[PDB]
Amino acid sequence: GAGTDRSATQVVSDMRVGWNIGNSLDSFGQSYNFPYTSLNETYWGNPATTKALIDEVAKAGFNTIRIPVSWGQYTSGSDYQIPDFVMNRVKEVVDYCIVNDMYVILNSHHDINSDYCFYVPNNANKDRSEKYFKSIWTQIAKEFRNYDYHLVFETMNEPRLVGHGEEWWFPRNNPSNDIREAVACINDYNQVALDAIRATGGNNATRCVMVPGYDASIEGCMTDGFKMPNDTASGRLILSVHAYIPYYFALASDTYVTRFDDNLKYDIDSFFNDLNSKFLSRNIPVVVGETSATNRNNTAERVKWADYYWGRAARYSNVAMVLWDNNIYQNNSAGSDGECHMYIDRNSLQWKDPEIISTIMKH
Repeated sequence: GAGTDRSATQVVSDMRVGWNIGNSLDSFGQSYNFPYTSLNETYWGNPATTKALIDEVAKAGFNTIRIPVSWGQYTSGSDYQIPDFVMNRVKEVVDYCIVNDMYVILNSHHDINSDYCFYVPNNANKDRSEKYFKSIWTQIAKEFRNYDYHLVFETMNEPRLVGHGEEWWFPRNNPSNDIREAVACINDYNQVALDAIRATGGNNATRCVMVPGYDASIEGCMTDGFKMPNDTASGRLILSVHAYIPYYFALASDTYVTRFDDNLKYDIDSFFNDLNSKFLSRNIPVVVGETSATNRNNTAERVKWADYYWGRAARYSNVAMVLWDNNIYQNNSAGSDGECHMYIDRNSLQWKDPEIISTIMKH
């Protein structure tokens, strides 16, 4: 019963390194089947999360778990009501982590995708989008109102225009009018979500909250139009950013590289220099909620990647990072697939490349 009397800096400072439960509760089905009346946790091929799994992740040295959840697909009625079988399960998984003295980041994940969007960052959809966020966050925050500062809320995942030319990228300094509209909409959606959480009172009056910009990318947050929402609490906001960098080494599936060349350290360096000048040096901590380098059968290179990434992050007390893990390991023989992010095999509970894990824990 420790309450939430800790600043965002004090929380992020005590986070060492995190691990995502990827392709689990974020798994979604098709909108014509809505609302789902049973869990899609195993829909994308992964075993339901066990205490045993979270225990091994803890034992490896992770003290933070990010739990991506796609809520929308289960909701019913005009107030987007979340069914108890969903809330109960989410609480089950949160508690696996909480009882191991771990930090937990709970979010809304694939509530947008190619199939159906529960929110859209444009003016035509502003009304239903804000209604969605207010509704789910009222419910989620009430469920977990009595959790201490270990539980952080992340308002949304990678808000964007789905199926748009600029869904996954735009130049921070030259936003199109569609992107400008999205950026402003996202500012307002973060505000609504934060207001919703705050309004339930109790520990939620002062819980730390993570908020992303467009795509949760460095562009989204660095672009001049991005705004941190207005809080009634002091120093309780954390910037959410996702950074699979360097892109061609870590994520690309077409034109990729397998070597972590010294030239690529510039990508990580500038990434942090940007975060530093705009956020970290202004006492706004940043959580890199997702990062990973896909398995291209290049373990030694991925060690170099991890060593540098975490070594570079280590100098910023108010930075913490979280590995993305989708429980998929095998790449083709070219190593071209950018979606092989297994670190621990969820079926055997064995680590795939312990050299990478050990290298992260050195920092």
